[PDB]
Amino acid sequence: EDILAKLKLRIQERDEALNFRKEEKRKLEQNIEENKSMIAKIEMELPNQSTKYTMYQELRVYSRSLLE
Amino acid sequence: YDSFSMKLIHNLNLLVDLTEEGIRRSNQQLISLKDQTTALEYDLQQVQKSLGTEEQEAQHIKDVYELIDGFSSNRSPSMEECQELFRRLRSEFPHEYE
Repeated sequence: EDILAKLKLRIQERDEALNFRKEEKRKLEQNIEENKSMIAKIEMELPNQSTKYTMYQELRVYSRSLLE
Repeated sequence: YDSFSMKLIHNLNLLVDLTEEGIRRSNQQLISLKDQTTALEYDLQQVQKSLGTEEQEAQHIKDVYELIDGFSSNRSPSMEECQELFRRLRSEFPHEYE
């Protein structure tokens, strides 16, 4: 009864830690999904960046040779 | 010192360097981000492991609190309600019981 009051105190300390770890899990899980999305954008753009670069290498040699 | 203080193709040169630095910086970001992503995933397993054990303990706390609270409720308990309660408390939670 007073034990029950000690138990409510233990519940309160526990509930704050539990809500923190639950939101921390969500924030960590969100950061991982955000990073994977960022990875996917860079990975998807990597051919496009490679495509542009290859054209730029062809453009570099061609435009120099034409002006030469 | 005096003379040097007074003292098309540049854009072609500067643009290929500019684009390649874009590629390399994006590439290094990709490599480092993948490693960091695996580190966060491994850390997430430690969070799940630690919180998972606490969730099990939290259920135990709710059981003793709710059962004694229902027992505290203003109705006369039967004798079997008392015996089953202390059997449950003593057997399931011997450490907390003592």
